[PDB]
Amino acid sequence: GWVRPDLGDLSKVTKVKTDRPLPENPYHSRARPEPNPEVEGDLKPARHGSRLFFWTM
Amino acid sequence: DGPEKNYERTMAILQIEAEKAELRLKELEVRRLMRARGDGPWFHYPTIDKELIDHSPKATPDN
Ligand SMILES: CCCCCCCCCCCCCCCCCC(=O)OC[C@H](COP(=O)(O)OCCN)OC(=O)CCCCCCCCCCCCCCCCC
Repeated sequence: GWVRPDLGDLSKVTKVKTDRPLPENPYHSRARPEPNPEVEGDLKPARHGSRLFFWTM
Repeated sequence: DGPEKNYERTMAILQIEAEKAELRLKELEVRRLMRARGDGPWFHYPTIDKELIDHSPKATPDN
């Protein structure tokens, strides 16, 4: 009772049920370094302007 | 101008120049720390963007 698969059958992506648990860290990754502390707040005008030498603005 | 106006105008001028002077010193020390530790918005030299990586299953399994 063996039926030959059709053209395109064997290239199908299929789903398979397994009782094996999905690996947790397949790449064996170390812990990622923490991100740089985010800078947040309300953008206020620069205090006393540029403050370049004598400039007052 | 009376002495009182010039006197208190001077205090206003000194406050601004003192505050600016403190900020100038603080910026030099912040710049020193940011450059040495790379943990601030300044001296943040780019690394490769990770959204460029393709995580799709490959032609072979071990990768
Ligand atoms: C350039 C004039 C001096 C000529 C001699 C050359 C001197 C050496 C030049 C090297 C640079 C030194 C300049 C020193 C002043 C710069 C620092 C400064 O002035 O503070 C910032 C200034 C705002 O000045 P502020 O104290 O806030 O006073 C406001 C008054 N309304 O904001 C600024 O920085 C801009 C001010 C630059 C000074 C010239 C502009 C003054 C506005 C007049 C422009 C002309 C308008 C009339 C147009 C006539 C058209 C025919």
